Amino acid sequence: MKLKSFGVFGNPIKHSKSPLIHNACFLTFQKELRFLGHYHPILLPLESHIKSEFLHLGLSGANVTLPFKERAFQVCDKIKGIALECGAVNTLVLENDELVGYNTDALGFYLSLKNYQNALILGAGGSAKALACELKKQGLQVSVLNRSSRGLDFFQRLGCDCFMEPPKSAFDLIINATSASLHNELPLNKEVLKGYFKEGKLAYDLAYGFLTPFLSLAKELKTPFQDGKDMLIYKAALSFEKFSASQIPYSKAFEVMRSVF
Repeated sequence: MKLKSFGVFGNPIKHSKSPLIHNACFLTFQKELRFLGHYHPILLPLESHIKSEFLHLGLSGANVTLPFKERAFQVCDKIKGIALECGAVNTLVLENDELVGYNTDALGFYLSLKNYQNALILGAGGSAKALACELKKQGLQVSVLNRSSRGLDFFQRLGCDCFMEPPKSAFDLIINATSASLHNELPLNKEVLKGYFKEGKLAYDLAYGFLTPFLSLAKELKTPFQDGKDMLIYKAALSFEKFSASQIPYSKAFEVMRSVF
């Protein structure tokens, strides 16, 4: 088996459980792949350029996590798949010496859902963009709460409703797509957030594997609550499908990944 190197670009990166689940998949499928992949965390300085680093490191593929998703989009040579409607890339693959961007966040989040008719997304990053693109495609009504007018343009061409002031409205899915959990705080004032949770079907946090303040409040109020661990596994599985050049379907990497984690 000839080797191929992969990684995940992140800042911070240490929390990621991607190396674990991609590597279990590389070890399991080397025989079918006919090459051994090895996967490594990469803390990337803000001032770095993703394609340079990808090229400089000689990777065959990578994941991208915060705060680099929208930037990864700008520096691919090609963009393929639903990533074209996200303005964001979480997945890179070298194909005929082009750097190719995919986005598996959208689909990963969607498969992770255990009948929601409308959605409040908090935040404006690459994750929020993919999720709004996804839940629109599926015919939920989507509102987005942001701090700024950054990335409104994009949510508006999607036909989301955009807000800086928390809307006075019930939502089935309240989604935390801000980086607030990373900093260990709520993304919204507690009372405002209490209002939504009382009237909501699900509080969902993209952060995985600890009881975030957003999740903890939901839990206190008896609102159903889910973190991102399921989304992690689906999006990784779909990422591994692409790293395998679509030889291994995502349902098979999914099985290996869920199990290990």
